[PDB]
Amino acid sequence: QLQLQESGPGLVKPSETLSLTCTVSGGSISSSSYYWGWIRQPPGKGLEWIGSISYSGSTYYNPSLKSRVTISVDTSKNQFSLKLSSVTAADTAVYYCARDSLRYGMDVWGQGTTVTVSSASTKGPSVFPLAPSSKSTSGGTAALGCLVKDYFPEPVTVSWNSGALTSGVHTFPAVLQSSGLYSLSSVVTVPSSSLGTQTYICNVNHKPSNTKVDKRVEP
Amino acid sequence: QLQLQESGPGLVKPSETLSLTCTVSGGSISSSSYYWGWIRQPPGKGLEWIGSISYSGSTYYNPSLKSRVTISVDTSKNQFSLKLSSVTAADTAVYYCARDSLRYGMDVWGQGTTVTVSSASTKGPSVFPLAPSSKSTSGGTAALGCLVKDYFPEPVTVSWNSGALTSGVHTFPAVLQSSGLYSLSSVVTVPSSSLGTQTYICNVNHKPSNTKVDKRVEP
Amino acid sequence: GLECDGKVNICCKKQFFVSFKDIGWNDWIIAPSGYHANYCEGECPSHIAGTSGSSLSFHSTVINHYRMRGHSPFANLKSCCVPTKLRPMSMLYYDDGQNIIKKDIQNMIVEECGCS
Amino acid sequence: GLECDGKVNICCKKQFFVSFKDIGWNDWIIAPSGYHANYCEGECPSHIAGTSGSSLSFHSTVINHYRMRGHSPFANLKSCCVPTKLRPMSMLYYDDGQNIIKKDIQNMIVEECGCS
Amino acid sequence: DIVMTQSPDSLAVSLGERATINCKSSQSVLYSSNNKNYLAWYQQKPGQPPKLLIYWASTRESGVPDRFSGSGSGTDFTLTISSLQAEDVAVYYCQQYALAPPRTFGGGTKVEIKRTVAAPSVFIFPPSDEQLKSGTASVVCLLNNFYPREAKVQWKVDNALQSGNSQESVTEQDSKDSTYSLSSTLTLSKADYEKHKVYACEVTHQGLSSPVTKSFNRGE
Amino acid sequence: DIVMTQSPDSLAVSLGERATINCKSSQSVLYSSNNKNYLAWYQQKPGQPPKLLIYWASTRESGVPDRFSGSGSGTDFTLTISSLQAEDVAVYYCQQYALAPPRTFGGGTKVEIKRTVAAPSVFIFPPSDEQLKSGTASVVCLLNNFYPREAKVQWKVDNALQSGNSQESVTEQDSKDSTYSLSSTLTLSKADYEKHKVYACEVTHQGLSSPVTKSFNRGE
Amino acid sequence: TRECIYYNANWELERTNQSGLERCEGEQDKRLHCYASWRNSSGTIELVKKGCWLDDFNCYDRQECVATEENPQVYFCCCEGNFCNERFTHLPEAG
Amino acid sequence: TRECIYYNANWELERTNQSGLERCEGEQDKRLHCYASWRNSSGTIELVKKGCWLDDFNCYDRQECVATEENPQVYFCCCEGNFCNERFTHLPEAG
Amino acid sequence: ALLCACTSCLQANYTCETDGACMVSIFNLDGMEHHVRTCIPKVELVPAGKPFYCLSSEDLRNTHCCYTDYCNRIDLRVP
Amino acid sequence: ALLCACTSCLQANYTCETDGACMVSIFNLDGMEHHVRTCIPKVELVPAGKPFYCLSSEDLRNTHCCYTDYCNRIDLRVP
Ligand SMILES: *[C@@H]1O[C@H](CO)[C@@H](O[C@@H]2O[C@H](CO)[C@@H](O[C@H]3O[C@H](CO[C@H]4O[C@H](CO[C@@H]5O[C@H](CO)[C@@H](O)[C@H](O)[C@H]5NC(C)=O)[C@@H](O)[C@H](O)[C@@H]4O)[C@@H](O)[C@H](O[C@H]4O[C@H](CO)[C@@H](O)[C@H](O)[C@@H]4O)[C@@H]3O)[C@H](O)[C@H]2NC(C)=O)[C@H](O)[C@H]1NC(C)=O
Ligand SMILES: *[C@@H]1O[C@H](CO)[C@@H](O[C@@H]2O[C@H](CO)[C@@H](O[C@H]3O[C@H](CO[C@H]4O[C@H](CO[C@@H]5O[C@H](CO)[C@@H](O)[C@H](O)[C@H]5NC(C)=O)[C@@H](O)[C@H](O)[C@@H]4O)[C@@H](O)[C@H](O[C@H]4O[C@H](CO)[C@@H](O)[C@H](O)[C@@H]4O)[C@@H]3O)[C@H](O)[C@H]2NC(C)=O)[C@H](O)[C@H]1NC(C)=O
Ligand SMILES: *[C@@H]1O[C@H](CO)[C@@H](O)[C@H](O)[C@H]1NC(C)=O
Ligand SMILES: *[C@@H]1O[C@H](CO)[C@@H](O)[C@H](O)[C@H]1NC(C)=O
Repeated sequence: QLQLQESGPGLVKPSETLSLTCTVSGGSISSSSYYWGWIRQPPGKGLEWIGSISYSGSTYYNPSLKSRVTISVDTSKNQFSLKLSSVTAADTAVYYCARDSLRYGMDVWGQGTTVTVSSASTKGPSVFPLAPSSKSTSGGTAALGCLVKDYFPEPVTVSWNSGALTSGVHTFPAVLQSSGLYSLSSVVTVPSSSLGTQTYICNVNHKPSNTKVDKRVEP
Repeated sequence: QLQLQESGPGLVKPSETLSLTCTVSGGSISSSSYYWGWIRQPPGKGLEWIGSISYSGSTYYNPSLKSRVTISVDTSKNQFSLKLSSVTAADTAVYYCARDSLRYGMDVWGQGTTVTVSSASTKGPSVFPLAPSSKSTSGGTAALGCLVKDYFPEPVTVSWNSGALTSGVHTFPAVLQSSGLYSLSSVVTVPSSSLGTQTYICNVNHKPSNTKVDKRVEP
Repeated sequence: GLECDGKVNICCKKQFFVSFKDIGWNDWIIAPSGYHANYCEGECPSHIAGTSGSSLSFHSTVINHYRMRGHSPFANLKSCCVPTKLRPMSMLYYDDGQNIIKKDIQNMIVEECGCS
Repeated sequence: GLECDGKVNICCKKQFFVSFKDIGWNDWIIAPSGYHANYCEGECPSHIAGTSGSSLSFHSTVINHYRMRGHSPFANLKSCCVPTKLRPMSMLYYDDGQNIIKKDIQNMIVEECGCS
Repeated sequence: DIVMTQSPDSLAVSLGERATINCKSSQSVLYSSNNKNYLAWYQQKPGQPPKLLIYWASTRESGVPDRFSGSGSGTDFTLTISSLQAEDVAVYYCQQYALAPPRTFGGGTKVEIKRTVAAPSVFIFPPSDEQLKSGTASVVCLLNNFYPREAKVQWKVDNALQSGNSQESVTEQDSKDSTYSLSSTLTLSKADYEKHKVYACEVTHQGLSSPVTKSFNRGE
Repeated sequence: DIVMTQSPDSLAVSLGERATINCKSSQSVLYSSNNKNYLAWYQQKPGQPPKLLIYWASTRESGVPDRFSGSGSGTDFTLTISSLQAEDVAVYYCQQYALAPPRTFGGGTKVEIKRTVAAPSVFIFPPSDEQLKSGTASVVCLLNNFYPREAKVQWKVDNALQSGNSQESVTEQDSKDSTYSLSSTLTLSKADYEKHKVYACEVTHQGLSSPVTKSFNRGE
Repeated sequence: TRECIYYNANWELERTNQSGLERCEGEQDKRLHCYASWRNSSGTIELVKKGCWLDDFNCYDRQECVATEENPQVYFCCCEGNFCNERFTHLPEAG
Repeated sequence: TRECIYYNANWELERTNQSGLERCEGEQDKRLHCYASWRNSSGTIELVKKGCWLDDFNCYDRQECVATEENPQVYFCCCEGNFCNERFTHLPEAG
Repeated sequence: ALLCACTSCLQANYTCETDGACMVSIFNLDGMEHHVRTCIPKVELVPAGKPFYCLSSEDLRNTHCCYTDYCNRIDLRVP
Repeated sequence: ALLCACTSCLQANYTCETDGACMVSIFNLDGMEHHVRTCIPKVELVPAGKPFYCLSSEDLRNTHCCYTDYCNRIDLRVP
């Protein structure tokens, strides 16, 4: 089973250079494919092919970015890297590595890394409980959640009960507060009856600051 | 046995045209050869190739005479003719027809015809006896002959005893007398003893006038 | 020519697959394991030998004409069933330097048969 | 291959001249009277079959390898003595319009023999 | 550089009905291989990368249901969902993987579902004690599962309308019930939060007979 | 136009000795057939056409003796008579029968024999009676078989030298004894012929101890 | 009408191009295939050769390049399809 | 290296040159020859064809083109030599 | 191209297409035997005029080469 | 070119010239038999590396292909 994983900084200063690396599991870079490519997607925009390379180092680039784009290839550690110089705010995007195939298309994709171009520095979030009320309908349904506040850059991933709770979870989009920091909330709908027996925990992950929290929510 | 024979006038007026024809015995003109040629030899001069032709009519000429030379070909009567226009005194020559072969050279030749270019007309000769003297050495040798006088043009052929006498025959060259006519003599050396028994006859042939004589010579 | 069957025993192309293992060529042939070889099997009587499709040479035809009117010495010389068309085949092997070489080899697969 | 002789009875090219008269082709062939045909005669044992000069196909060699180590079913299949090289020959004839035509015809003269 | 153009930009189709998206290329992507049509169609949902749906412009990738069918040739192609289902709400893209390489993508077409009217579930959450300890206060209001997307949230602190202050964020259509959900965060200073007693959240949506208010007093 | 040039113009060689004639062409007459040397050599005697002697510049035509051998290549060739014999006195020519056709001949080289000294046989012949009947008279003198060619004939009518009047003609070298022969015709009017009595012919040649006179008187 | 991926590890010694695309040459009837040959040193993959391969029933109708041979010294696969030698895998014969 | 005389009586129907020279094409080993074919109508000679002929022992070492056949309908000869088909004759086999 | 009756085209419904000639030939071999009808392509019609594959032997072989479509027949004295 | 020992070149004094290889091969056929030495031209040395005409069978066939001149020998335990 082929799996691709991107690795690299989620934050990059302006005018500097961005470097990411795709690691491959399931297969090697020599077998399992010929071309391996990089794709990017700005927030709320379409996909853009960056470039692609082969197990020999045959490099092919997008005409718009041939100036700064540089793809590498490391047959030893099943890797291929991306380096883009003189970064601008337009290079703020989610970056993906994919298997660029001749027959078929982009077969396998990585989960992508959100790269933000800013002068500001990283900040870890503070997790708070959105407790279920004492006034909630005894025979009906009740709601609870997590307010994950003050972080930069993006993203943050919330899960409930370490992935064993998904029916009713709404992890909302983030908002940029007047401070230039993000506030996100994740909530779950659950029956009132289950409140007394079941215990709920929201798992939070802000990777640009190695912030990992598991918060218990209860009245 | 291949045999070639030329036929045509021995006399030609100046500025007119000369026509001769070669007839072939032994073989046809289609078999027995490819090219058949014409050669000419002025008096006391070298040989000159006139032209040659093939059984299809493929004609090839000498560069000096391409202007007036015309060779013909008649597959029916085993003939090939020669026609040369606007004759001059330089065209006075003996004409031969030959088998012009690719391998080998001029294989077979005709006996040639002596063509003279003149304004004068034909004249037949008068044959006279050059009698053997009464004063000739009784036990030795004696001489006799024929004086063939006043003819035009050339040639004349003398034989003795219709070709059965050749040992001692000297047919001399002709001389042009002050009159513009030729005088030739042919003599034979023979023993005195044979005079009383053997009879000698000189055969004379002047073809341009159909003159044929057989003169007996005796004391 | 034609292809063999049960009761069809005249000069024909008979299906066959060889395996190099049987002749010990696996020692130097990396691939293939075996190939579509096919072989020529059958008889060439006077009524089919030297004819169209079941003959190679125009020479076999003149010899068959002698054989037909039983003339010496072709009356006793049987015309053989042999290949008339061949095809090349791909191979991957170790040369006598033990390097790995791939070559496309001619006249290895029998495609049609005929008479001599 | 090789040329035949007395006591030399292995697959060889045997000298022969044909005469069209014997097969009634004089009716339409003006020339030649006959030609240097030659024929292939002999046996192809396992020690000469499929070898250099006495074999056509590289296919005959692999089949000979099976025959050598007596494997099925080539152990019972005799390799035949057949022509390996041919030459063209000149001809003058009457077509079915009775016109006179001359053509140079291929694969008529046996030049070398080999094994199948 | 073979330019790709998609149409339309969005689709709103009732569940069960067919959906159709078109992709037009600036050069025919056929090849003498006879396989021709070097086109691919991908499905991308919010947090995820694009998932390959169809290649060769016609043939499907394993696991993809029959309700998805690719079509077209030369320069014009189409992706057709015979029966739109709730789990199909995504943005679909087309791409040319032609040998000559400016590897170009399409614009993207967002498909949506046309569903029945649904009223929201309204919930209010006072600020955490740890949050109050840090000096700041955030009151949250949640409007769970409603349709259509048009909804209005109003904040009232001791019956005083709060203009400015609040920020809203709405999710996308749920892959199951095809509904939307919204959160509103009203941010306050700790001192201001302690001054007032009643915190209310008033919601206006179609599914509601009249606007709905979820409130609480600071003491419990 | 491949020009041919022969050398020398004449030859005088004692019988038995070798003879050599050379022929040079303005272009090498070789051909990729390997037969090359497209040259021929011919022998022509006075009354006869040329008789083909050698072709391929080397090979002989049937009947031609071994004493004739052709040689050379490229542009220079030679014809060689190993042992000159009496019957070989002729004029020899060379010709190129090269495919490209201005078919050119050589100049010709006359071969002659160097022989021993031979004195002539002198004979005189009065005019015929039929000739006298016609009104003209011709007295003939014959010098048979002598060598070399240098000889002088003098006419004397009643001991009066005749300057003008006479005409001489000499044959070529006899194919047997390699000698020459001469005839002199003294022409007269019938009346003048009848006026005088003694008609004499005086010959001067080397083979004669002193000059020789053959004469006659008109009456018998 | 058939194209494959080319590779030659002995590129320098044979003075040939290391990797690239190869246009095959066959016949009107002749099916064409792509081959791939490599080494497996207990996980590590070392390439050997890739390119065109002639009509072979062993490659008939096989969309993917899979090595059916178990624990060989030189792993090999062939397949019938344009650029099907783009990638390879190993999976022995079930037997 | 071998040249012959060419002739085709059916020159018009076959749209070929009537007569001429022909350069033969053989092999490094192959001996080449010239052929000639004609008719004899009790003396009258009618040409048929002339040109190149392949290696034939019937033509071996024969400098001249002679028809050995006695009283045939179509007289034929072949010879081994450049332009040896320049002329032909008839002379039956002595027997 | 030209179609003819084919005795060996059992699957193709007894018919073959050739750019050349239709052939039929009856063989009365020493040991009885039978005959065959097939297709001869243009390349195998050598020599140009009377091709080798179209020659009949006085006895024991009767061959016919035609050029119109489906022209393979028999000429035995029908019972 | 390369000269080798030729067993079939009786007239040529037992020698052949080839642009390829010298070959010697001993065959112990089921029924005894013997061996042969000959010349193999460059064109018949297929495949490029281990040619077919140079392969020895474990038993019953011993072949040797050399490239130096006159290199055909025997390796029996000499009596
Ligand atoms: C180069 O080197 C070697 C060749 O020698 C190759 O290495 C192999 O690569 C495989 C990937 O292609 C790799 O993956 C295998 O395991 C996974 C997951 O398997 C799970 O179980 C194993 C162990 O338990 C096995 O379970 C099966 C029952 O299903 C049982 O029959 C076995 O005996 C058990 N073996 C042992 C030991 O206990 C766990 O370790 C693992 O973590 C998983 O839970 C499979 O997905 C792979 O594919 C297929 O295999 C399973 C069976 O395992 C089948 O049921 C499926 O059909 C499945 O698709 C695969 O089996 C191997 O570890 C590895 N094997 C070896 C021998 O090295 C490499 O691929 C070569 N590369 C090239 C390019 O040539
Ligand atoms: C086309 O048509 C025909 C083919 O049918 C060919 O015509 C032939 O052409 C010949 C020339 O090549 C031609 O010449 C023959 O005779 C001469 C001279 O012969 C002398 O004798 C004959 C008659 O007496 C014969 O004598 C011999 C004894 O020597 C005897 O055996 C015969 O039975 C006698 N025949 C008769 C009848 O009595 C006289 O008529 C003549 O006048 C001569 O004195 C020869 O030179 C020819 O060549 C060879 O022949 C002699 C024998 O005759 C040999 O001894 C020599 O070796 C000599 O070289 C030839 O024999 C023929 O008349 C004529 N023949 C026929 C049958 O038509 C013509 O060639 C064909 N052309 C082509 C291109 O195909
Ligand atoms: C190899 O290189 C040459 C020169 O650059 C090129 O013409 C040829 O097409 C290349 N072939 C492959 C298979 O890469
Ligand atoms: C035939 O005619 C053509 C055109 O004139 C010429 O090129 C060719 O060489 C001729 N061939 C012969 C054999 O005459």
